[PDB]
Amino acid sequence: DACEQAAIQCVESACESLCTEGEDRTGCYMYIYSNCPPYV
Repeated sequence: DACEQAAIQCVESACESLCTEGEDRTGCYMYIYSNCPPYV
């Protein structure tokens, strides 16, 4: 879905608009922190 795809592009700002509140949004930030520059 759009949420997952935003996470994989490393665009945190899009987690808010493309992911549901709660777990989905948290999971988008956690992915970014785990796998995107400059976190890696």
